[PDB]
Amino acid sequence: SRRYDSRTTIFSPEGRLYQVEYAMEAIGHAGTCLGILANDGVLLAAERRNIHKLLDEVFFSEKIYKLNEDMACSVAGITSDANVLTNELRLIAQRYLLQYQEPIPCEQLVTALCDIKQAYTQFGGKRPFGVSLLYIGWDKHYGFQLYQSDPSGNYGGWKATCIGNNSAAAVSMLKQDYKEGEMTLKSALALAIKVLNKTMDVSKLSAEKVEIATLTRENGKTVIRVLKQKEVEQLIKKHEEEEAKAEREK
Amino acid sequence: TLDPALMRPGRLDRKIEFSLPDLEGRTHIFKIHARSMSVERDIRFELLARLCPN
Amino acid sequence: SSAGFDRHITIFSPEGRLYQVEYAFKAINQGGLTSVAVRGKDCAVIVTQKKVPDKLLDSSTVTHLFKITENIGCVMTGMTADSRSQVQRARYEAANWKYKYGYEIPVDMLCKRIADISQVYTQNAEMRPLGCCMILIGIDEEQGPQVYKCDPAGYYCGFKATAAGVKQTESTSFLEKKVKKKFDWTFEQTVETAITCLSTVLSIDFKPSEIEVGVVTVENPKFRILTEAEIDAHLVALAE
Amino acid sequence: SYDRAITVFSPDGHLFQVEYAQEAVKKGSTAVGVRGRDIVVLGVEKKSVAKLQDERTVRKICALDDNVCMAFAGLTADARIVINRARVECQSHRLTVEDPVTVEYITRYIASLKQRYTQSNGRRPFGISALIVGFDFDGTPRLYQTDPSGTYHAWKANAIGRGAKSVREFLEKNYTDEAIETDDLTIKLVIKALLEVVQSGGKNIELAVMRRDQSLKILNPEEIEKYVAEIEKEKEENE
Amino acid sequence: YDRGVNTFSPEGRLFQVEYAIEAIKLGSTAIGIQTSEGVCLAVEKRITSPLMEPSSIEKIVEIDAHIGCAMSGLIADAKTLIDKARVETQNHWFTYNETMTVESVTQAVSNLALQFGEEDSRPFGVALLFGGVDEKGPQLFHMDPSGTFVQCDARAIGSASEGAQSSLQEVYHKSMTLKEAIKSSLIILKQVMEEKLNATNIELATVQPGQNFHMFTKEELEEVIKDI
Amino acid sequence: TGYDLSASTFSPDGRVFQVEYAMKAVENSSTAIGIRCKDGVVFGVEKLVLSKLYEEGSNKRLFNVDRHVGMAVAGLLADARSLADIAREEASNFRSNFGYNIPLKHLADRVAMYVHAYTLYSAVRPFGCSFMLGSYSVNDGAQLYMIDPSGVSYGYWGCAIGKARQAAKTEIEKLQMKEMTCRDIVKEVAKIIYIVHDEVKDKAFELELSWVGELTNGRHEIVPKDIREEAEKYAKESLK
Amino acid sequence: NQYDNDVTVWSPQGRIHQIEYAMEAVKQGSATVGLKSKTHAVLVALKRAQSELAAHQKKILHVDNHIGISIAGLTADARLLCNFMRQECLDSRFVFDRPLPVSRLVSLIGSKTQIPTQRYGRRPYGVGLLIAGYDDMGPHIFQTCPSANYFDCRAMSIGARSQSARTYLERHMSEFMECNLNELVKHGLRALRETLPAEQDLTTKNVSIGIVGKDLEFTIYDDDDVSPFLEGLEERPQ
Amino acid sequence: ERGYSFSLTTFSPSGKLVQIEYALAAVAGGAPSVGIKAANGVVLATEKKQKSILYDERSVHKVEPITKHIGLVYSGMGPDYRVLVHRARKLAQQYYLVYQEPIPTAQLVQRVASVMQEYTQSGGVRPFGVSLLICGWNEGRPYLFQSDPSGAYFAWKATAMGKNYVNGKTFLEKRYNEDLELEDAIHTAILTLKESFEGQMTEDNIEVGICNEAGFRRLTPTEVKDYLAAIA
Repeated sequence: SRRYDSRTTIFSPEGRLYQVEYAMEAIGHAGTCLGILANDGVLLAAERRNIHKLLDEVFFSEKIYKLNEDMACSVAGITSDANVLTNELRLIAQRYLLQYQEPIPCEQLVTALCDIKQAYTQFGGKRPFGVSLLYIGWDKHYGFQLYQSDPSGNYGGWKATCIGNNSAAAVSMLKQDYKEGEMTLKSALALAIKVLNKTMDVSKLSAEKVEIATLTRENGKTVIRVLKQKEVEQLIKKHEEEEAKAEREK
Repeated sequence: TLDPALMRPGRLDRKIEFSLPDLEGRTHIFKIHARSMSVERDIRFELLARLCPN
Repeated sequence: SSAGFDRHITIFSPEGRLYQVEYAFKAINQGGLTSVAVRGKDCAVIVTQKKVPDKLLDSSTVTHLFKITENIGCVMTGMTADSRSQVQRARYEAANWKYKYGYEIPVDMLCKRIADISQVYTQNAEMRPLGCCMILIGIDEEQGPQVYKCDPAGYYCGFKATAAGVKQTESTSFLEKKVKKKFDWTFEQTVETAITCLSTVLSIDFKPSEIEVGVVTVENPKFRILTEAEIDAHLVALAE
Repeated sequence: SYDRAITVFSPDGHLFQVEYAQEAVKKGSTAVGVRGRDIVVLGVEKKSVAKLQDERTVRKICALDDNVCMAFAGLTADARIVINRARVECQSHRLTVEDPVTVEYITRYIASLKQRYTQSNGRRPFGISALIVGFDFDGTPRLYQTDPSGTYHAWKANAIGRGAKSVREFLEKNYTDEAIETDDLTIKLVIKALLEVVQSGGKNIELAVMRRDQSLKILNPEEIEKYVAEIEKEKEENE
Repeated sequence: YDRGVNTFSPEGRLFQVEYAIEAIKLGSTAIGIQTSEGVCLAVEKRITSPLMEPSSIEKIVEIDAHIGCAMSGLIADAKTLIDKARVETQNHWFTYNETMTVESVTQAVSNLALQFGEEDSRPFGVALLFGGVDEKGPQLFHMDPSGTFVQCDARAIGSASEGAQSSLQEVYHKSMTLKEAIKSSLIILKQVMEEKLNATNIELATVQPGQNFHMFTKEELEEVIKDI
Repeated sequence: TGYDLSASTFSPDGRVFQVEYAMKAVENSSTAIGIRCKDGVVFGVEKLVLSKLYEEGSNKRLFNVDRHVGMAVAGLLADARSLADIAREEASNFRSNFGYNIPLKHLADRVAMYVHAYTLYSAVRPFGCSFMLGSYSVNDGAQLYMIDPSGVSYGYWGCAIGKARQAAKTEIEKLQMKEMTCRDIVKEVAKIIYIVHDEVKDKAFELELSWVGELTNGRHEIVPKDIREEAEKYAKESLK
Repeated sequence: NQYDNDVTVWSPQGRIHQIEYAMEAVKQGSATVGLKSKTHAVLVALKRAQSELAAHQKKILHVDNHIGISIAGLTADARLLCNFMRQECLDSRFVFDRPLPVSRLVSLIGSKTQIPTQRYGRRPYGVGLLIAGYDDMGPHIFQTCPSANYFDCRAMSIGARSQSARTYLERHMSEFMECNLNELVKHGLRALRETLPAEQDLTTKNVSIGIVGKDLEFTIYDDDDVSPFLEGLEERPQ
Repeated sequence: ERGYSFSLTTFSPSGKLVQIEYALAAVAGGAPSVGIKAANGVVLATEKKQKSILYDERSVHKVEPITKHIGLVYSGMGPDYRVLVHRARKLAQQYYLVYQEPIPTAQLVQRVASVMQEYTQSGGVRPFGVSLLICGWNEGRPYLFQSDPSGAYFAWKATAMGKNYVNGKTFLEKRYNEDLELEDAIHTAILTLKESFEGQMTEDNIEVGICNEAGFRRLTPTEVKDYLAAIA
């Protein structure tokens, strides 16, 4: 009757949360996303968690979801929970355009979602979401932006953030190595290939285990580029060459 | 720690327990443990015992 | 083992099972009754005894042989209060097939509608799963007779000759030995095996007053409950 | 449809959820605020900025209208609901009555929001504690506060967050009207109080004033260094 | 440690309503006296900090024009009851052109003292003292979170509850005067409080048959203390 | 234990204890019998008086549902007055939609479904009542029915509800049923109430008799009790 | 002990304990006595006060011109059933233009209290009544209980130590037909004084009387008009 | 019901969901099944047994069609399978009433898994105990997808489910190539189903449905008797 209720609403007797803490301490396992910007352009490096020899990849966009003509996202968490939010967040951006005939700015898209994620923690005793995702995009007020989302409903503006807990060493690398207004689309891409080489345990960084989506502002089109195969491979051959060249002083 | 063989009539017969003071037995003890020390002659002891239920 | 409340409500176990539904399968056996269904080449027999403990009790308001529609009959085992609730559902959705669709409901399609409802009671955790069984008969156009069995888990399948109740593993073991030897099955061949299976398993050799026969025929598709006289007529006829 | 009481009584005569909610305010960054007779001031501590990241989204002082200013503690998601609730009400008050909203009216709106929110069924109570600062008509600068239980007062100097009682003690031996006479003296006083709690390395303090005539202005980080230097200079004269 | 919230004790009483009465005892004290010249009313503010402005804290709240109040217990749970008690007098006056009597106000308040549940929450945590003048003269009533409405001649509630009633029955009679009842009450107050009696810790409000608008501020309050 | 709190859970062997608990609640109540002769039904209720404790004629358990339908409730008395409102309300809507009188076979079914519906959910509990339904009609004869707290309802000639259940129907079956006028049955009822329940626990007890049949033209009413009073005069003739 | 918490849960002994706990709440109230005659339905109650200066809590309360009740439980459930009770009398007054018989009023009450004693999450009404009415077949005395059992009695008493009041009415039940009003009332207050300790009694400050009769509308007397009734008494012997 | 609606699936202190992992345990102990996608069509093969000689095989069907070109099998439990079949039947109709065009196979699986996920978060219910294999030959290219009780979709070339699925997984990893024909796919599908089968493999012990580009087609037992000659 009432003795089957798990009581996800009550605070801890410690005086903090108890159930939302479980999802945020879960979310660091199995998934590694990041994104960088310092100049015109912003990228999203992903990581294929399991690449088995009997899959199809007929969609050509596995983790990256183009949710708008100007924005996209990178989700890491429960896959089934991802399809719930991304179908909802895509519909949030579209009713804005119906009302104003103007493309949705990126902050008030994020605050639209995070208020939905919060309200399912307080009332109802509903299971909270197990999703932390990222945001890229371009607007008419600031331009190229990055955002972090939490299962609590808390967000923030960033420039080199990540998701997965294996990337704690990467953020230390990014505090060690980051530039202020010197992104090219060679500088940031070679830096991202450098990060996933060390942080992921993939030996020699097989090009089918990673995935990179970029965004540039072309004329007025804001082209969302998803690069396919060989440019990744020659990038790794470029990165291994720059590793082999620099180790000659050792 | 109660022996029924002690409460056999011939050893122990009467039950006398002690309970907590209501108000005044407390205030009396305050009047006991203040007269030996230097206190102000313009202070009361009822208010202190009201702050101490048990 | 038991995790959470898997002994109490319909959720899963760590072994990938659940327990309330398989408790309900042996909630039939508190009824203390065994019913046999046999399908022949042009008929379908239902046979079920009854126990009359009191002389101060009628011989009319007892028999589990119910009539769903004019061409479909059934038999109920398990407890009785859950059985008649199951029958009113079957009577109700048979009539809605007429009003919506126009023609008479097949005996196969009715078992889907019943097993869907029993599914939901398994499914939502705050209600009881209704432990009682279900056996139907009936004649289909260009398909002959059919025999089905709904279950409180929510599945059904067709059969050729299948009993339910308390004694199955002796009753089904006898029916397998009867069927696989590939004999003939006409009408009275089908009725006599439905008696002698229930006769040999229960080991009674009774008086014609306990059992009831609910045969349906190709030549007469009306569901028909046999008279006690003609029940005695078949019993002495197979007797040599 | 959710019918389950969450907040019930205790055998000694207390609650449970409200005392658990005020712990979340105790585990938060500190924010103080004083007032004066012409201009007000409020600041916040414990920035803990990653120094490579964006910070226009990490702002924790906002405004409900052209008079009313905010400063909260506790968690952050529950604060955002309260703020966007309060912006609607002070806008709809302006719709019917053609005044600016008085600062006393909006604090009754927040406190009555939060009380019926601990009263009802199925609802986790809020975990914030706001400082509401604004100077009404006839030039009356004042500041109120909230509580997760839903009570509210009027203070002359508040402190909340991780370690307010030390700050409340530091403001307790600071009962001078002369510090609320000069404007820059009041601001360095807040910086003197905030440096008494946080380590305050010139990049962890965000103060903001309001001169009862204009919308709030975040001071420049040069001015934070300018005020900390004269605070160090005036404190170095202890000999 | 989680039984039902709506459950009789095996002895016969209730569980959570019993706990609600206990939550009053940690509240600020309050004293009211009914006198044929008028109903007086007293309370203690219990200021916690000098930084806290005192007059933002109140316990006496007017109701219509001639009915006061006195809360003790939780603050914000009383503000629900006060706002409803104000409205239901106005529904009475704008449907009957007469003032709702003091007894009949408390009936309307005490209806939802025990209307909590799952369909159609928890019991309130405040005791009240309604006092005023109606056509039956000056009146004074008392209620509780059990919804047990009652009339008292001079009730004292709050933390000092038992000691206040005992000292009050010591000196009270039927033929009191108003100034006598005022100065008697604060003598009880400064015996049971812990700070000194000044113009910032207590407040009064007296309603008379003629001066129905109960009105008491400081600089008369300081006159009362210095004459006693 | 652990499984006997809700009506939604089963036992590990497959029964429901909340129905089992409510059955023995009715068993700890006073005795009420019902018997039909060849042209009517006679009701009899042993009714206890403690010392005075009421009038003579309070809280009778011989309810009167329809113009031709009686009640013989026993068990928890407050729930019995609920079923009397439900059974009354059911017969009225039969009169409204249709417009001949309610048959007794339906009124047993329509009520027992509402009893059965309270044995599924964890929200409500099972009723703690059991009762008799007695009618008479010139097209259908007399019928006598019997509902338990589970919902199992069917026909009897003589039944008995209360503490004296097996002890009372021991000697009901000693009589005849077809060769009896109900006026003879009236004094035959009164001896059985007088035979059972020796006044060791309870000194004072009443005897309320109700009587529907051919002589009352199908209308159900109480016997003329103070009139002619031949039951108790004949009942106390059994001192040895 | 685990099955003594909810109303829905039965017992392995067969008795719901939440009803039995509500019976004990009725015994915590004060005592009151209702009796009748051929023409009158006098009930007499016993007030209690909380302190020496507070007023006594009222017991008898008016319902209609020919029906009045007493009270023996909680006060919220008192007014909750009272407001239901006032509502039902005026509806029959508005529709049929006749006063309700008392017998069919109380069956509405026993139906009303049944539902919160079966569904989950509800408490029973912890209160007992003594209804005294008058209609076209005479006066009536009805007592109730939280177990939704109403009783057509001729004289009962409920509350605290009501047993000694019942023993008085057993050995005087014959006298209650041939008595008019004065010896009808002063029979009844002799029943309450056996529910008292031997150092205090009825002081015209802790006693109310409600009479309803043939040509007499239901009237409550208290504190001024009890002194004409409190005469011709005696002290209790030792 | 009353208004409880509380989700009986919450996160572990480790950070995993407990009931979904238990629901996957029921799927792994079900009837084996295999599905192969082979560049001109997709072949579904389940494995149907009968505990007696008394059951009937013309009654319960495992390979079940959806539109005219979309088939569907399962590997978990039985009564829960028929629920989401009737759900998916109606779910393909609102596509065809609106768009007047047969629903693409990728579009069903987005909708079916959305039904199944949203079913687990809501209160009072357990998850399903069924995994699916959906196929179809839409717009030239054929397709083969797999769902699960969590509500996650995949896109296999050739997978297996039910009992001993890892053994069938390694077998297809050596048997399947870049491309075959449809008939070769049927021959290796019976080969991998004959891995964990029992001795009698008649026309009744297996049950096979294909998807041509001409459409969905379910195989009658006559051809399956004829095709099982020199099987595997």
